Amino acid sequence: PQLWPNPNKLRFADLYKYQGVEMKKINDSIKNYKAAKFYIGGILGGCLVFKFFIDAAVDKYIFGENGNGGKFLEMQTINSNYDYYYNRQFQ
Amino acid sequence: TLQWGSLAERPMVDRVMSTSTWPVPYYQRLFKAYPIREKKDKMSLLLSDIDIDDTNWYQAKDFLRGSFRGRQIVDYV
Amino acid sequence: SLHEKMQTDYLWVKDHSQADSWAKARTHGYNYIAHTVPNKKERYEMIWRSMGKSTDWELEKFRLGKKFPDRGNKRRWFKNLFRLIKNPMGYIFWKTYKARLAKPSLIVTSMFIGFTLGFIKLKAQSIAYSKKQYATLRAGKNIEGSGQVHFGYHDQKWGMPAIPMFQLMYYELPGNSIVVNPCRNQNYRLYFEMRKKLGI
Amino acid sequence: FPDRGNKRRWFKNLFRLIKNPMGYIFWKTYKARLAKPSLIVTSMFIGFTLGFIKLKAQSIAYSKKQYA
Amino acid sequence: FVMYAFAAKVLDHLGNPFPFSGHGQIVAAADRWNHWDVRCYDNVMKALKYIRIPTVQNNIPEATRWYGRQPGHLLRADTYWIPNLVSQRFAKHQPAHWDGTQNMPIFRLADPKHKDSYMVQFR
Amino acid sequence: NPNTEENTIDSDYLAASGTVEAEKEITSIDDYLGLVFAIAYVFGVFFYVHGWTSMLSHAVLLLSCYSIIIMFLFILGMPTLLLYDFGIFFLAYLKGAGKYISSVAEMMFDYTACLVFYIRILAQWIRVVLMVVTFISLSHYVSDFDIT
Amino acid sequence: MSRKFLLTFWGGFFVLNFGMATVDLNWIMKSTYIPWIFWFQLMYFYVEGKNSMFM
Amino acid sequence: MSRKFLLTFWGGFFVLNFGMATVDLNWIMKSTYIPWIFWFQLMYFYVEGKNSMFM
Amino acid sequence: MNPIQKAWLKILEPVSYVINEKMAKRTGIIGKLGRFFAIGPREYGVHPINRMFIFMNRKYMAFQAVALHRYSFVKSLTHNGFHMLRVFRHFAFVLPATVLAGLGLFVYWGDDNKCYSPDRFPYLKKRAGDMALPLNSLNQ
Amino acid sequence: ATALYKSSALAGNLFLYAYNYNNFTANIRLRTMRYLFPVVSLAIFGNIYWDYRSQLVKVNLFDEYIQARAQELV
Amino acid sequence: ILDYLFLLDLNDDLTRKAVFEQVIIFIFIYCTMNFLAWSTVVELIWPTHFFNRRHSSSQEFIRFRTYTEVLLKISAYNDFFYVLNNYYYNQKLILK
Amino acid sequence: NSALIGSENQSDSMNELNTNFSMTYYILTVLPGKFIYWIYEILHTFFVVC
Amino acid sequence: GYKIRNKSIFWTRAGWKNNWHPKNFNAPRPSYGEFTMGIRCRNDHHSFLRYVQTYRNMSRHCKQYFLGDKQLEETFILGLRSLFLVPYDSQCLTDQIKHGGERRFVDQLDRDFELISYNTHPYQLFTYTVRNEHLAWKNEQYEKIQKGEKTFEQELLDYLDEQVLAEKAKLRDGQNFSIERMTEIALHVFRKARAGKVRPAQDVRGPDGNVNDFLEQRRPFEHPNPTGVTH
Ligand SMILES: CCCCCCCCCCCCCCCCCC(=O)OC[C@H](COP(=O)([O-])OCC(O)COP(=O)([O-])OC[C@@H](COC(=O)CCCCCCCCCCCCCCCCC)OC(=O)CCCCCCCCCCCCCCCCC)OC(=O)CCCCCCCCCCCCCCCCC
Ligand SMILES: CCCCCCCCCCCCCCCCCC(=O)OC[C@H](COP(=O)([O-])OCC(O)COP(=O)([O-])OC[C@@H](COC(=O)CCCCCCCCCCCCCCCCC)OC(=O)CCCCCCCCCCCCCCCCC)OC(=O)CCCCCCCCCCCCCCCCC
Ligand SMILES: CCCCCCCCCCCCCCCCCC(=O)OC[C@H](COP(=O)([O-])OCC(O)COP(=O)([O-])OC[C@@H](COC(=O)CCCCCCCCCCCCCCCCC)OC(=O)CCCCCCCCCCCCCCCCC)OC(=O)CCCCCCCCCCCCCCCCC
Ligand SMILES: CCCCCCCCCCCCCCCCCC(=O)OC[C@H](COP(=O)([O-])OCC(O)COP(=O)([O-])OC[C@@H](COC(=O)CCCCCCCCCCCCCCCCC)OC(=O)CCCCCCCCCCCCCCCCC)OC(=O)CCCCCCCCCCCCCCCCC
Ligand SMILES: CCCCCCCCCCCCCCCCCC(=O)OC[C@H](COP(=O)([O-])OCC(O)COP(=O)([O-])OC[C@@H](COC(=O)CCCCCCCCCCCCCCCCC)OC(=O)CCCCCCCCCCCCCCCCC)OC(=O)CCCCCCCCCCCCCCCCC
Ligand SMILES: COC1=C(OC)C(=O)C(C/C=C(\C)CC/C=C(\C)CC/C=C(\C)CC/C=C(\C)CC/C=C(\C)CC/C=C(/C)CC/C=C(\C)CCC=C(C)C)=C(C)C1=O
Repeated sequence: PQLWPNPNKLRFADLYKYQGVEMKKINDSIKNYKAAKFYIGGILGGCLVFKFFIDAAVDKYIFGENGNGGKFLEMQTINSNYDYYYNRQFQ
Repeated sequence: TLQWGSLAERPMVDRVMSTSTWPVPYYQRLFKAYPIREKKDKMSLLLSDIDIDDTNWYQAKDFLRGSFRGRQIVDYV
Repeated sequence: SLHEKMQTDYLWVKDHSQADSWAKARTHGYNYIAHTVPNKKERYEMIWRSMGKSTDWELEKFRLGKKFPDRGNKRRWFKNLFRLIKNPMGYIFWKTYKARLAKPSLIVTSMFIGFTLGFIKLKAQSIAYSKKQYATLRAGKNIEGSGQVHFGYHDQKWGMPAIPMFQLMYYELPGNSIVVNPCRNQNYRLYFEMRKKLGI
Repeated sequence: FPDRGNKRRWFKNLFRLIKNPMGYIFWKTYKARLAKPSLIVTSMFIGFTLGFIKLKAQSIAYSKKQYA
Repeated sequence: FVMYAFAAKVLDHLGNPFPFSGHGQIVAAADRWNHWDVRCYDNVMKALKYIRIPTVQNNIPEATRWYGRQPGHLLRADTYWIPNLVSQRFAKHQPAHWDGTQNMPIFRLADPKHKDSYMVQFR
Repeated sequence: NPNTEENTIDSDYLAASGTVEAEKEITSIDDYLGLVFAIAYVFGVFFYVHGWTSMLSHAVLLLSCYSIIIMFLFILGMPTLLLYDFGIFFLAYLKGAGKYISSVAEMMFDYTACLVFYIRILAQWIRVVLMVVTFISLSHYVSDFDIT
Repeated sequence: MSRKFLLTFWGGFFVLNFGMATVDLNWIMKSTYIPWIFWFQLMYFYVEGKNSMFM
Repeated sequence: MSRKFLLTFWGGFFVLNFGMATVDLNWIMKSTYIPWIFWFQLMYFYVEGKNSMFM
Repeated sequence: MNPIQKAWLKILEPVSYVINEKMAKRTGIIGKLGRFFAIGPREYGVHPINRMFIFMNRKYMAFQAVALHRYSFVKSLTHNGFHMLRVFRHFAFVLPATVLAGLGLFVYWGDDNKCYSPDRFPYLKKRAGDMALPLNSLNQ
Repeated sequence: ATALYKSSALAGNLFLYAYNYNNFTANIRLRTMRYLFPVVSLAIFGNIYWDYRSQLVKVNLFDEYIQARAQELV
Repeated sequence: ILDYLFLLDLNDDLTRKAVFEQVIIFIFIYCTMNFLAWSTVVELIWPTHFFNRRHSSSQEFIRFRTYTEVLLKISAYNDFFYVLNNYYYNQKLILK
Repeated sequence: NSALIGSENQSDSMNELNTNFSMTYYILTVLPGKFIYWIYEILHTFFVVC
Repeated sequence: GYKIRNKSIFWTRAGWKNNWHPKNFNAPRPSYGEFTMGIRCRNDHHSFLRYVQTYRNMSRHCKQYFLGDKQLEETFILGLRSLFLVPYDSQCLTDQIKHGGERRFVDQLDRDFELISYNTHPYQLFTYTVRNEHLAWKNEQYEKIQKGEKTFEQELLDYLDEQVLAEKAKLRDGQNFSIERMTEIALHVFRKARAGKVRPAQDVRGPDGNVNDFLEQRRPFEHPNPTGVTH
């Protein structure tokens, strides 16, 4: 009733252990952070496994089958034959 | 009226004081402050104009069973 | 309640000055007067009444006594600036509540937003053109005057009219679409051939 | 139905302003002019307004210099 | 007051407090790796290094103007023009076989007079 | 306060007036309510509803250009799924009972019934062309109006 | 109302700030003429004209 | 109050008119900065500051 | 009050004793200065940015629940569960796909995050001191 | 800087899920997010690491060529 | 290892279509637009519910108790309500 | 230009390296001092002219 | 107080207060066998048994989390019936609904059970919260009774029984101690008791017109700077 904390008439130790409604919200958020350890950990674990498949795919994309170059060297366009020779004459 | 004054002094015409104190703060309160979402010991106001129903006799037994004479009334009824 | 005092102080500020603790310096209301309100004359009458009650209706005492300004209004512009910086959306929201009770139509609201953003878009183009003139300056061309509204014998370009007709025919140049030719990637063929020559 | 009494109200006020602008301006600003600011403020209004018009005239003249 | 002092420490580097107004100012050390990934571009060197002196015939050097007209490459992909947003859905991406050059115009060109870029506003 | 703030008043009654039309029995309001939002940025250009999207891209009418295609594809599929719902009898739902014993003859009459089924839809897009052509004609006259 | 003179200063300070900063302001005003005429003449009836005309 | 939309149009029309007419509006803004600072910092007390400062 | 404020207290515990006990009440100016820089519960110490996130997180999440909670397009094909005539069943998975695409709103923000920026023209301007260059600078 | 931002933005999504774990996990109206959030995250991670890995490979191919070709010219 | 992972590439997407970088812009806008529309629809059912549940009752009809009104009456009564019931019972049913 | 919003005066010290040899924390040390002297110039003026 | 003045408030194109069959253009029409080749309809005669099985599931699946609380099972049953008796007692002619009210309500209740099967229905969470708040207060009374202490509720019952004797000991001219008098005696005790408690301000305005919030601190200014924590 009258022992309720007052921000003016407050002790240092009491403010350090206040634990008001603000902290009560945070403790509820922390309960979710902890419960998500396996869900988040499973994602990172898959990123670590997916990492090794990407390494081999990059080399497959850059070097190709026999180290002579893969699809990284391929470039395609939607220009017609007239559009290409128009751009050359434009140059 | 539709001619109340300049735009800067528009928030002046809103205050209506219940006392003879001068000067008067101009600000007119819009809402009631509700900083803490506290569970009100107050009972819900939905229980306002509900006609008699089954919940009336079920609660009567619960309150009657709290007395010796009420336990007799309920069992016999 | 329990956490009411600790919380209420956490949400809002109080006025720390004790300007009104001093009695004689208290203002009667003649410092900041409302001039246009319909109760203008009723306010002046209460000021006159307060000046008379303070002197037992012998206003010669007030003439000889010292007149003070309203010390309570000191540093008020700064205090509003600090609240605007602390929470500008909350300061704007509550300062515009009474004005936002009257909500114009969807058409008017869309015009405010459209014209306001269209004005900012042209300002952004004007900044980019100022950088073009600086590069032109550094490249060896001195510039008399400024802007692109050529007074002389030159072609102007005013800016895309912000109407659907021109917004369907024209669109601004996206710099991210100007690219290095992919033929650059064909120089990597040298690397694959060297790796095989060196036995890698 | 609309308020057909407000029809052509903009045109009518425009013609009254042309007929007697000083009378139209005087009465439309009477209640506002009841609260008169200080001599300093009134002077600042006039000074800044006339100074802005004076610079506008010089910019018009500089345009004739650029045309020449 | 504390945040006013902290902002003073930052503004010694940031300069202008308003956004979209200017840039910060940081003096950095000079090393061989300054602009190391753009040494291949020539226009970047001229803009950074050379402050050219304007002449009586007040014009940009003809050589600089001529190089500037050699059109750059602009992507065909365009969802901002509704005709291309529809047409490019039925377009067939065919392989562009390298002919041994570094200037193959397999896309459109960044020139106002190009037949596939005339809708773009160059200002 | 939903009774003093005109912003929530306009939006609340507007939405109630939109959802109450489910009694018109078009289809699930939970399905086609999203298409209404897209169709609003097609015809809302007349009222500048696309204004808040001017900084979101280099094309102010981007969302309106996509919505018109969305509006066309999903309206083009509404008749197709309706026939899938009728089943193999779908031709009887349109034309009814045949008249001749020749299946080849009815085959031609049934094709016309299926084309008409779609022409009732595709033919209504010519109305949209009239709205645009008339909208362009006005922008051309105003943009070229005299100013000196 | 208590700081009209002060707010008037800072109001014009930023106007001059924007004007002193915006060197191509004439190019912006001219670029805004067409949409200003187009949108106001198109939306007039649905905002104001309806209150004295057809519907 | 019955023509806020219409008067808003004509107001911005004459603003654009003056802005489209005034090609060196930037020169006018910069030439107004000094008198804006001088007269407001000099007359602040006699207009506004007197109500909260000194007298 | 939050843990970061409590951490400041243990570090500023002796400083609070000097300001609040000695300076805040000694006399004259040393009092006004100590009572102005007092240490305790923060007046108006709320963080609007934290709250702004909490509000927009909650409002955007209520939209995810609506957009993601739709009747299946696959189940409506058999005409045996809850759906005989659904002429707009092919719109069932548009909003869900639109919400899942929102997870890349910030991952792919701006042009630099959608491609290899050094192969784009705006990168040259940033390395040239945010300076305008001819459009063909990437080729020369 | 690009790879670090996209990594911090992906981490922001994991915080949004953690901060809202009870809703995504127990409310069936958010099941589609619970089911497909990790699929989208892996594809995002793949794009980040793919780009970083490809960039790293090209840098090494470039460094080893200028050194080999420089000796041949000497 | 398969070629399907090539879709993760954005460094060289300009070699195939250069379309992804532009389409997601619309998708981000489409989500934002729906977020404003749907959030308004689903949220703005509370004014109707708040009003009808407090003003739609009439004396010429019976107002029937809902689930919530049942739990609140039986399992959420305060002390004064408990006192008032027993206060009436002891005085009239027992002490007359 | 460090006090202007969206300045277009790119030639007025905007694209140049502009350092000084004054006290740092400019807005906390130097800029107030210029305003302090300003208040002195005007207070000494008012008291004199009045 | 205030009554709706518009006499046509409950008028619809279908009739007065019609919320069962709103008027729409595509109205129901009959079907004739001799002329009907095929039909696609979802209506059936399975709603009656689905209404029965739905009640049994919602009841049995919610009782999983009542922990054998018999008083809660009976209270929940009364609330569950109130949800199923809506079509039987509503003003709406549920038998004349457009396309079958029976199928409509059943499908609506099924969506509720889906949430109940996952223990995510708001009525479930509302029930757990309401019950825990009740048992905490009943345990506080039990702990005070086992200690021989008197509960706050008994102090009033005893304080009210004596106040009645004092009133009827002087009410000798008349002898009809109405329920109205008994009531205003208790309220006078509740207001006095409630005011004694340190409760948060519920009414907007106190005895004066001013609001009773922490924000209603106007001039004059008399509060100094805030003080720090004490060591
Ligand atoms: C005898 C005339 C002396 C004139 C001196 C020269 C000018 C003033 C210099 C000092 C500056 C302060 C001024 C304060 C008085 C204000 C007077 C005033 O403004 O008139 C208000 C007055 C009506 O307004 P009011 O609100 O009712 O007045 C009450 C006050 O507002 C408030 O009411 P109050 O009752 O509360 O105050 C009473 C009044 C009583 O005043 C007196 O009794 C006068 C005392 C004797 C004279 C002392 C000054 C002598 C100066 C000579 C030495 C100058 C050296 C300069 C260099 C060399 C010069 C050769 O003021 C005081 O009490 C003074 C106390 C000072 C407190 C000091 C505390 C410590 C502060 C430390 C920091 C100071 C920083 C200040 C910043 C710089 C100041 C601008 O107008 C008239 O009186 C009309 C008749 C004219 C009066 C005679 C002329 C006096 C000068 C006024 C200007 C006349 C202009 C005429 C044209 C009018 C427009 C077209
Ligand atoms: C089975 C039936 C069908 C089912 C329908 C279901 C409908 C569901 C409704 C759900 C409602 C959603 C609830 C949330 C709404 C909150 C957002 C809002 O805008 O409220 C404004 C809210 C309510 O506005 P209001 O003042 O009460 O006025 C409402 C009515 O106008 C009433 O006032 P009035 O009577 O004075 O208006 C007269 C009207 C008079 O209009 C007419 O008489 C004829 C109009 C013909 C228009 C001609 C179009 C020509 C197009 C030419 C196109 C050429 C270029 C095309 C280029 C394409 C590419 C080639 O003229 C107007 O002013 C119309 C208002 C503008 C509407 C724009 C959209 C029009 C298309 C409608 C699509 C739906 C069609 C349904 C079919 C109905 C068939 C009967 O007011 C506010 O300012 C507060 C919010 C402001 C936020 C602004 C931000 C806007 C953008 C974001 C909004 C949120 C996301 C997008 C939502 C979609 C918005 C378009
Ligand atoms: C086969 C070949 C065919 C060739 C010919 C083709 C021609 C087709 C003809 C068919 C088109 C007409 C259809 C009949 C319409 C019937 C509708 C009706 O019942 O009346 C509605 C309309 C309703 O007005 P109201 O109800 O009496 O009251 C109006 C309100 O109170 C509002 O008044 P307020 O006081 O409240 O102020 C607001 C007012 C005024 O607000 C303003 O401030 C606008 C002022 C505009 C004029 C000034 C512009 C500024 C530049 C000049 C400066 C002047 C002032 C300077 C002052 C001095 C400066 C120091 O706003 C208005 O604009 C009112 C206009 C009337 C409403 C119509 C909807 C307009 C929306 C679009 C607005 C943008 C267009 C503006 C057009 C001009 C309108 C006057 O009455 C009419 O105006 C009828 C006009 C029809 C006249 C037909 C005469 C014969 C035509 C044929 C002659 C030969 C032509 C040859 C042409 C050759 C090729 C070029
Ligand atoms: C025997 C004893 C002496 C008897 C003298 C006889 C007096 C006869 C009075 C005759 C009255 C004439 C009635 C007809 C005029 C009424 C209309 C009017 O405009 O009055 C203002 C009238 C009343 O304004 P208010 O708001 O009631 O304020 C009244 C007072 O200002 C009060 O305002 P406050 O209460 O707020 O007091 C604050 C005060 C505070 O002032 C102070 O505290 C001290 C002032 C120190 C001044 C220091 C000057 C430093 C100069 C440095 C410059 C250096 C550069 C030099 C260049 C040299 C180049 C090498 O500051 C001011 O008020 C500024 C007022 C401006 C006054 C300008 C004249 C100053 C000197 C006049 C000397 C006259 C001899 C008096 C000798 C008394 C000696 C004890 O304003 C209006 O509302 C009417 C419309 C005005 C429209 C604006 C345009 C008007 C201009 C045309 C007017 C007509 C033609 C010219 C007439 C003369 C005008 C100055
Ligand atoms: C570039 C191409 C552009 C074209 C785009 C078109 C795309 C269309 C997409 C639409 C969706 C298509 C997917 C179909 C799903 C089918 C699923 C399914 O199988 O369920 C069965 C389902 C039937 O089930 P039900 O109707 O619910 O109930 C059946 C009764 O219970 C049954 O009662 P019942 O037992 O009494 O009936 C007896 C029997 C009677 O059957 C007969 O009539 C008998 C026929 C004669 C058989 C030969 C007899 C030979 C006798 C030999 C005798 C030998 C004697 C030997 C003696 C022995 C000597 C020892 O009836 C049946 O059982 C058969 C009914 C099912 C037939 C399904 C036919 C589907 C053909 C589709 C082929 C193409 C699919 C391509 C998909 C591509 C996707 C990428 O099939 C359907 O419902 C068909 C509906 C499809 C309508 C789609 C219409 C869409 C518009 C298409 C054209 C639009 C043109 C305008 C274009 C405008 C631009 C947009
Ligand atoms: C998953 O489903 C989804 C939601 O959940 C329902 C959503 O809410 C939402 C909505 C999302 C939002 C409302 C969030 C929007 C956030 C936006 C727009 C950006 C927010 C930006 C800020 C708050 C400014 C941050 C500024 C910075 C980080 C710059 C300075 C650096 C700072 C402050 C950190 C220092 C950097 C580091 C790497 C060190 C990190 C330090 C720590 C981790 C210490 C932590 C300490 C403690 C005590 C926890 C979406 C879109 C969604 O998809």
